[PDB]
Amino acid sequence: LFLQGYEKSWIETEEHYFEDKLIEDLAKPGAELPEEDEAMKRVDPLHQLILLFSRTALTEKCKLEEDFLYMAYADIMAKSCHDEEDDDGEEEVKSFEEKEMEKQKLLYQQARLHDRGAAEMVLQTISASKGETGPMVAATLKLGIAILNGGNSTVQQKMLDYLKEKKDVGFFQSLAGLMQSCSVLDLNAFERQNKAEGLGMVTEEGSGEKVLQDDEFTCDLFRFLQLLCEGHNSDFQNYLRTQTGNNTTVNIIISTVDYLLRVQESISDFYWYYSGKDIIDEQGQRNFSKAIQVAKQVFNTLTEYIQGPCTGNQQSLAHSRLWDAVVGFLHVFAHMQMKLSQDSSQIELLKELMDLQKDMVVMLLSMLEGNVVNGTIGKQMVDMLVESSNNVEMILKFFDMFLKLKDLTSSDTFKEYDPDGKGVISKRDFHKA
Amino acid sequence: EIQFLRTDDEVVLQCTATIHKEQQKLCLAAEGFGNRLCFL
Amino acid sequence: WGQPFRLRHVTTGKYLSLMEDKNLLLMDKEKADVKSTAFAFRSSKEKLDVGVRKEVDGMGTSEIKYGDSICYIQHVDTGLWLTYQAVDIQRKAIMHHEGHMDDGLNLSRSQHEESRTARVIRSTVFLFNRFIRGLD
Repeated sequence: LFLQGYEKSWIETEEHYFEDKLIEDLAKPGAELPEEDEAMKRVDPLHQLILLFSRTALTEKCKLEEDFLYMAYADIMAKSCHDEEDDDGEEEVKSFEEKEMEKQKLLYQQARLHDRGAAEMVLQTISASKGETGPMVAATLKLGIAILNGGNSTVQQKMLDYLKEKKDVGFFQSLAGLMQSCSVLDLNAFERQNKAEGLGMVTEEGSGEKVLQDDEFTCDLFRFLQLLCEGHNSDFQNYLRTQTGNNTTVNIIISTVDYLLRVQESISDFYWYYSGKDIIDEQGQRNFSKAIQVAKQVFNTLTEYIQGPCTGNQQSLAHSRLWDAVVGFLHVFAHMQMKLSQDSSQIELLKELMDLQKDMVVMLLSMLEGNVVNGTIGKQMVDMLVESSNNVEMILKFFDMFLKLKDLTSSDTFKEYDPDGKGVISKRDFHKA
Repeated sequence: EIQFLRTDDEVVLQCTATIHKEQQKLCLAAEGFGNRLCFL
Repeated sequence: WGQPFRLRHVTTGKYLSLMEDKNLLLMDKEKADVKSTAFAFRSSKEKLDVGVRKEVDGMGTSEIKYGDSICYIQHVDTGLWLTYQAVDIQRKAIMHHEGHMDDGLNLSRSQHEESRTARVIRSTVFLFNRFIRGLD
C-alpha cells in the first residue's frame, strides 16, 4: 500500500503528457493512400471512436452507465489540448511572437478535436445524463471546456447549429437538473466534521472533508457555460434564454441566479460561526477560498450573459432574486474584510475576497450597458441600494483612512521623517505623525 | 382588407343540402384507420 | 379570454356535462346541449367580466401561453366555478358556489413532439376499442 501511494504520484506527473501528446498524433495519421473509388477515404480511427461514443450516448437507456472507456479517452483528449502551462512562472516571454504561436497551436489542436464531432459527443452526453451529476458528466464537461477554451467561434457555431437542427430539449433539461443538484457548504455537516474524536479528527479515517461534495464539477460546469458565450455571442446569449424552436422552453439565466442565491445563503451562514470567534481555522479558510472561487465563477458567468448588450437577458436578471443576492453579498462583503483587517497572517484570503469584490462591481457595472435615462433597471438598482445603505455607508465612510481597505495616502508619513533609510519608523512615530 | 387562400393552410369542405324541406349543413369527414370511405 | 366550448374525453368518446344535481357526469355524444356543456376560461377568480366581444376573423392575439400563464375555467350559463372537494388524493370535484382559492389550473399542452401522442391516443384507442367492442 505504501508503494501504491508512492507510485500513484511519483510517475503520473511525467507520464501523462508523454502518453497523451503521442497517442493523438498516432491516432491521427491521415496519410495512407486508399487507391479505391471511395469518397470519404478512411479519415482516422479517432472519428470511429467519436462515432462509437455518440452512438452509445444516442442509444436510449433511461440510465447512463459507467463506461470506463469514455472517462479514460475523454481524459486523454482533454489533456491533448492542454499544451499550455497557463502560468507566468519565470519572467515574461516575448510579446507578439510567442503568444500568437501558442494560440495557433491551440487552435490546431482544437481543430483536430472538433473536426470529428467532439462538440456533438459532448452535447449528446450532457443530454443523455438525465440531470444526474457524477464522473459520467465531469469528464464530459472537462472535455467541453477543453475544446471551447479560447472562445472558439467555429465550435460555438457547430454546437448552436446542432442544437437548432436537432431541436433538443433533453440537453437544457439536464443542464437545469445539474444546476439544481449542485452542492453547498453544509455548515451542519461542518460542525460534525470539526467535532470528531474529541477535537479535530484524531482517528484520521481518510481525507474526505465532505464539506463541498462537488467543487471542481461546479467550477467546470460554469466555466463551460461561460465559454459557451465568451466573445459576446448574441446567438447563444439569446438561445440560453428563449429556445424559440423548441416547445418546452427552459430558462438558464434564472436558474443561474437561483444557484447564486443558494451559494450566497451558504456564504452568509458561514460568517456568524466565525464572527464571534477571534481566529479563523485552517479548514475554515480553505472552505472560504473554495466558496469564493465558486462565487467568482458564477459572477463571471453572469457577466458573460450580459456583457454584450442583451436587453432580454438584462430584463430577465432585473426580474429575479439577484437583488436579494447582491444585498446579502454586500452585507457579507461589508462585515468580512474589516474583521480580516487586523490579522497579518490572513492576507491571502483578504486579497482573494477583494478579487470577488472587483468581480461583483464589474457585474453590477455590466448590468448598466444600454442604460436608458429613466430605466426600471436603474430604479431597481437604487431600490437595492436603499436597504443596503447601512453596509454601503460603513464601507464608503471607512474607505478612505490612508489604508485599511483602501488608500494610497499612507505614503505621507514615511517621507516626512526619514533621514536616508528605506523607512523603519517606530509605531510611536507613525502614530504621532 | 380582403383575404385570399394560400397553401399550407387548414380548410374544411362544407356543403349545403335540404331534406324534409329543412336545410342541412354538412362537413366532409374522413377516418384514417377504421375505413377508407368518406362520410358526412 | 372567455369563450364557450365543450370538452371531449378522447379515450372514451363522451362529453363532460354538468348534471342537474350539482355534479359533473361524463355523458354520451348523441344527446347533448350547450347549457350542460358550455365552459369558458376566466382571467381571475372574480365576476369582473360577464359578456363582451363576439366573433373575430382571425387569431391575431396570441393570448394564452402554455405553462407560464395561469387560467381559471368556469361554466358560463350556471355562473359557477370548478372547485376541488376533499372527500372523506382522490379529490372528487363538486360544484361548490364560492370555492376555495387553492384551485389554480396551470396549462401544459400535448407538444409537437407529443402531437404523435395525441394522434395515437385519439385514432388508435378510440376507433380500435369501439370497433372491437362492437365485434365482441
